[PDB]
Amino acid sequence: MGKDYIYAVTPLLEDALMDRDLVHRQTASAVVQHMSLGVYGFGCEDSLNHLLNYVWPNVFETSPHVIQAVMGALEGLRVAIGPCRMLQYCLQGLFHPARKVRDVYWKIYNSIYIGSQDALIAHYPRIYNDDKNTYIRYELDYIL
Amino acid sequence: MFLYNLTLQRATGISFAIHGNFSGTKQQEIVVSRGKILELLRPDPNTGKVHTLLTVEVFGVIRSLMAFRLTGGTKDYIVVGSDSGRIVILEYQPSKNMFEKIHQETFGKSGCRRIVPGQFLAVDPKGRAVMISAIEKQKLVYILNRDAAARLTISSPLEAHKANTLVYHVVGVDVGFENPMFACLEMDYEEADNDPTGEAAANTQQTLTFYELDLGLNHVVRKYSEPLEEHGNFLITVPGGSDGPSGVLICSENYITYKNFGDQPDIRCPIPRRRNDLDDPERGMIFVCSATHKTKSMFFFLAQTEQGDIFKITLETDEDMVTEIRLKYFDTVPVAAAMCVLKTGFLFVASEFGNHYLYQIAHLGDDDEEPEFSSAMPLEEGDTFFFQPRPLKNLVLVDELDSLSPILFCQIADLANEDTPQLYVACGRGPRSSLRVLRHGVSEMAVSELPGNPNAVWTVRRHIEDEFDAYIIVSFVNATLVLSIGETVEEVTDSGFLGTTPTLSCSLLGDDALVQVYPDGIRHIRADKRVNEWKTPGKKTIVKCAVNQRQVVIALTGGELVYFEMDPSGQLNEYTERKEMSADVVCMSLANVPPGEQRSRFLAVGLVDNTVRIISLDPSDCLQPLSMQALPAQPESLCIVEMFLYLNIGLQNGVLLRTVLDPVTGDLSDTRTGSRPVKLFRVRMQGQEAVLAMSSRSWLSYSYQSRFHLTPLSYETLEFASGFASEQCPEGIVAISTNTLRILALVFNQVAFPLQYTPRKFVIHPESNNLIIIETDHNAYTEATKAQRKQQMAEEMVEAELAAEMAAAFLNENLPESIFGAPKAGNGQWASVIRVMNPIQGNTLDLVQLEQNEAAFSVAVCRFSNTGEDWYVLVGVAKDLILNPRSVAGGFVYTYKLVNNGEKLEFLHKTPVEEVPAAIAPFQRVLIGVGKLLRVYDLGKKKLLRKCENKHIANYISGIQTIGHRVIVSDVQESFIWVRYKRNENQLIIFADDTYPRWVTTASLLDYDTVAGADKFGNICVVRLPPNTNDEVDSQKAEVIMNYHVGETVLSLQKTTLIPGGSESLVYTTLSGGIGILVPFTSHEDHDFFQHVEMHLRSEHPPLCGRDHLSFRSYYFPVKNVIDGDLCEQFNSMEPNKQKNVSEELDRTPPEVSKKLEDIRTRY
Amino acid sequence: LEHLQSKYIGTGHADTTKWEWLVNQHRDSYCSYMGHFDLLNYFAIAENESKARVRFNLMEKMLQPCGPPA
Amino acid sequence: KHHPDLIFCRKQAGVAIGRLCEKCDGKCVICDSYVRPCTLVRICDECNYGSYQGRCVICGGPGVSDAYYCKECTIQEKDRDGCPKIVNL
Amino acid sequence: CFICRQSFQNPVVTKCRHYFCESCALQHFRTTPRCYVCDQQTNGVFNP
Ligand SMILES: [Zn+2]
Ligand SMILES: [Zn+2]
Ligand SMILES: [Zn+2]
Repeated sequence: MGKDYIYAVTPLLEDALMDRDLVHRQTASAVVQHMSLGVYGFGCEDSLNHLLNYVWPNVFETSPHVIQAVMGALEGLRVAIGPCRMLQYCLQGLFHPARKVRDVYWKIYNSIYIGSQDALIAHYPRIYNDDKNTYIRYELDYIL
Repeated sequence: MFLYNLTLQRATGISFAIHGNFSGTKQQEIVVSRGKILELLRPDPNTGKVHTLLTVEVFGVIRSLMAFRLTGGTKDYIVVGSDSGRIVILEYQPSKNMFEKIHQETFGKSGCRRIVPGQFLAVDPKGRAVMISAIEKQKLVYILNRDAAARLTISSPLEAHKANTLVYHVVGVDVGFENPMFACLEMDYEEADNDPTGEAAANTQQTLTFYELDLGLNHVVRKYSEPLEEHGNFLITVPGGSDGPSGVLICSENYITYKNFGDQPDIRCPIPRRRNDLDDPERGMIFVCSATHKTKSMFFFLAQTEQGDIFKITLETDEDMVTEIRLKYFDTVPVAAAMCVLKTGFLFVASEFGNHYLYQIAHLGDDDEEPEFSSAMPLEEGDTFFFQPRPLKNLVLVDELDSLSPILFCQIADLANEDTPQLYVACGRGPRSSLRVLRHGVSEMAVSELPGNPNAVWTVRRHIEDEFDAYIIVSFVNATLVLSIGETVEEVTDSGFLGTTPTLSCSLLGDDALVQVYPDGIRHIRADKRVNEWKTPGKKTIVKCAVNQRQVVIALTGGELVYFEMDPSGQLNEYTERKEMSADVVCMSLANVPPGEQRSRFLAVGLVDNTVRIISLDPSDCLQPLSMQALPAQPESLCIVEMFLYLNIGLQNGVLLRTVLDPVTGDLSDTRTGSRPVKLFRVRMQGQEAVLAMSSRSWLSYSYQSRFHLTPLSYETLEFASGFASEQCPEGIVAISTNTLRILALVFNQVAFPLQYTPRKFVIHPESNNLIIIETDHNAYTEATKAQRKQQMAEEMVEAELAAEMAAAFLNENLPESIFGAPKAGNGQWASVIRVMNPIQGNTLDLVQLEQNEAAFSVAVCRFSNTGEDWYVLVGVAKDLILNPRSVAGGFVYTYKLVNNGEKLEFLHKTPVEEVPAAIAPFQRVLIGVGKLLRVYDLGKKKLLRKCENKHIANYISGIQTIGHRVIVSDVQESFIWVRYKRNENQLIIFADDTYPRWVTTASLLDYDTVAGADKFGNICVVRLPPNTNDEVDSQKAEVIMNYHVGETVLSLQKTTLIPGGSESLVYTTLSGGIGILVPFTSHEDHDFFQHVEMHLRSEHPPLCGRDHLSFRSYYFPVKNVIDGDLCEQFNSMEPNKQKNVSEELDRTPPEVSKKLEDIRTRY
Repeated sequence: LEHLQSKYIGTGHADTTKWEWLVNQHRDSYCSYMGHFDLLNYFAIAENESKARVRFNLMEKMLQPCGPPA
Repeated sequence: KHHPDLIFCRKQAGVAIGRLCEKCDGKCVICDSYVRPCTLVRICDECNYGSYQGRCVICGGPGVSDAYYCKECTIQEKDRDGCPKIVNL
Repeated sequence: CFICRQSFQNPVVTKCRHYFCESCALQHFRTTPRCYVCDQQTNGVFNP
């Protein structure tokens, strides 16, 4: 029943996520998680993606409570919006040069792949064949 | 937008099927999963036709289907392995005619994951345990035990997961009364991943691993592990115990090896090849479809060859080792993905393309004209017994269930003259291909009309002992016609009643003498030319005719009723007591009296003074009006029938009053239905009695379970309504119009005209108004290529004798595609044919042939851009095209003049290109997209005049839609990219891009900024561009307005009304044989009521597969403003307590919800 | 974390190779094409091949995804 | 309301039914909420068998009521993750 | 028939939630398309 009020609470959560204190970001991450799990399957993915545009910069936090809230918000956003946008967010950082940044991105991608192992095949990026092995599948190019 | 998508044409392509005693009785039950819905059929083998007993939609993707029976149980429970992680074992209830889930045990996550079990399912042969294994590195087996109430008590499964161990196939072996065991075709993958040189991948081979389920020890251990040289593409189990040895048989390319549990003879029998086959020998023959049939004493197997012929192999076990397997081709059948050999003369083979075949196996399997190859018969390891293609001798085909899967293209239009528009879908694979035109009428599959312009149509049967109407008298004022109920209704004079006078009615009231009410009176007429006629009451003719079993009441003007009772000699005797009603009775009917009474209990006649009088037809209460029914207006008809009995008087206006027909006067209730007078009479429909009121709409008050309800029907325009029964259907509704009779089944008839090759796209010419279809069966030999290969084989085997005669017979008369399959091979070769089918009939009025390596993909027949108004068609064909992997030469676009006003495919010239120009549409010039390069090239007769081409696309453009100054192209990565079609400015700039990656294979623009896409994972996504977007800009995305999953790979979509009138929705045809219309809901309150009903039904009725409806409808991407009509249809099919609970949750009535669903269905 | 979470299909780590991730993606794509009836019908009835022949070709292509490792 | 320790079993679930004590009654076994108890709790193995018959799938008191998953954990279907009985390691 | 203050025989309620006699409801549906209670869109339905 929250879909009438998602657009009302969107700028409040947007102002809360930009706060200096980690408590506001953690509790707003819990807000995004419960709001994403609440009205899943109702077409409110634009405001959820807009909130994810503020949540996903906060993945570099080191405190355990706020990073647990960030992981729960990422799980709720991957349930609600879909694994395609999470794969789009993680594809440019899974092969990051930094060890810690690519480790955190690999943790998020491993959680997304545990949750969405079946649906990630159709949302896999279109990469051509290289010198190591063939990559472009010809079964998807078949038309009947 | 709020779209309530509903599927009209269901997918019928059965991907898998099982059979057994799943019906709980001696009747054989076969359950076939036709996609998202599984249908269980128990057809009669004496009739031979296949009829589906029930069908249930589970809303999921089934990866493995199996059935199993317990120890001594007469019912075979079905264990379904779906995409959800809950394995469901269900028992079919024949009393409810549906499957009830006995148990549902959760195993893992939903979807078709790699480590998720459910890809392979098997059961123990002794009914001890059921094993579910994944595609890789996961397996489990739960022990199934009988409870105290003979219930399937499930158990916790034991873990059988090994690191990097893929499974090809698995089957539970027959261990008898001992501990059960299951064999699997394991393949190691750790050494192939570890070794980078690829030597371990070549060194790897399939191994038969038989693991014994130690039920006493409560553990699972691998008993035997035998490495096999041949890779196992299939696996079957021989019937152990009294039907033969306990072992397995692994099939490969012309090598079937049988091994038992221990030391057995590895009889590597070669496959019996065809006698001088036209197919290439490089393609190996393997048992794709295997069916082991065990008799009371012996057992046998049925296998599918490379040509598709069903071969029967006997089991010469001889109690020691696998010695012989007499592999003889039993019959020639079509291309079947799976075949099942049932008992009692039944053999079902599910065709992957075309009609599945349900044959009657009358013989014992030895009635085959083909040669026999035995496993004990030695050979030189180069050939077997040449099994020539024999006819259907051992098993005769008795049912051909037509299936549209696979589907290629479709187009629906009201070009033909019919009650409904014609949807012509060009589809098929190889030479097994056709264009099926489907049209509806209600179900008017057979059209029968009464002769002339009759006043009434009454069944005057020869006798009451005869079940069929021997003489359906269609009687007019001038003459009459006799038409039998055999779906051959024509004028004849075999009635014998001599109906030259104007007969009001003629019905078989007596045992052999039909009572006919006419201007002469009441005449008892037998089957011969004898009619004893008694006069009507008074000098006026009888207008109202209450007809019953023994007593018939003829009411003339003034309400004077004369009662004709059934005499002991069979004639009709007039009663000595008569009385007049209040006014002149218009029409009448009599209630169905019981067999103990010698007369009618209550015969009701409706006068013109807004009243109906019901009187007892017995001699003790003769001429005494008992029940008075108060009509609202002046009654034009009356009808007394069962549901005790009730009499309804219908008026000339829209008001009919029904009261209780009894010895006392009952309460009269008035109800409304077409500005026509009433002609209500008793009829039978859907197992219920009804009175059909004559109006503009098909209104029939049906009294089902003592509840008279009148609702409109979806028939054609008519002025009267009645019942009908003939050879086509047992009980239907006949809507009688001006010299027409609409038939309502209380479906759409499809006729398939065959084509040359497998179709690719259908194009209708503008000048011709005829479909210039292109058939391109790729990765197969062309007809000229097969003729050249047959000539080369005849030249090679001409030098020998009988080999030259065999080569000439194989070249002249090869294996046909209708019986034994057309022998075709190759990869770059393709059968191409351009055929012109007229709008009147689907026969080919023209034929254009291409090269043997070319496949025609682009089909567009319109006027030429470079030339004038001449309809020059540019058809694109890719030459030497191989699907897997990418290997093509180039695409040639041929321009054709389309002579004889488009009825002749006269090719003018052609022009080649390196890329594939499969997209060619008119754009101000014409937009032709070859590869990633789309050019606005004028349609020249010799060659196109390309002006500007841009190659900024990702991979290609599989489909381009345009409405003016803009072209939206569907790429491999992006679902829709819109480029501003500035043909005057000669500049190509991409106006709009997309962010959601989808391999869109369809296009249907609902608006200028709206683009539809059908992804490769079967997702329908309608995306609109953002408002206030600049046309001369770039780097702008389009938001997805709606996204849904249809459960099948959607092929095409067109934003046009698929029904006459109603709602102009969008119709999408899928590749699995499904067609669905996405009706946009323009009412917010109706959309909210549908959403509340869907939210109630998602919790009240769970799916059979165990997956959620929202999870199944949003598998690829999340759903957005999409409502599925399958749950709305299944809500009306629920139980009455569940419907009452859903109506209480929705704060309405269940009949009101059913009426709202019927209005949503009739909105179209 | 969990041991079975790292041992799950499609899992990885911070030092996961690109060829190993591509091979896992190709194996998951082959398993999804084998599991789905509509995807196998779309990739099978386009060519002139049987359904079980396409399943055997996909089973060979699953091992072929581990064909050239590095 | 959670702790970083106390991994549960990560075992394959069976036919045994979970059981909750009154001190932590009504809580979700995963996310510790109190909203919409939808799916029953399966406790896999010898967590039920033996001396731990009818005990708590949380702290360890004598269980009185059936444990449940909430609807929010079954939105992503975390109930198939395995046995939720706490093993103190 | 609540306007003429007469007797009612075979009572029935129309689509505008007005209960009256069957002959009176038939005459009201034939004479006018809408009900005379509150001008609702009953569409002249003479049903029980
Ligand atoms: Zn507790
Ligand atoms: Zn929870
Ligand atoms: Zn446990």
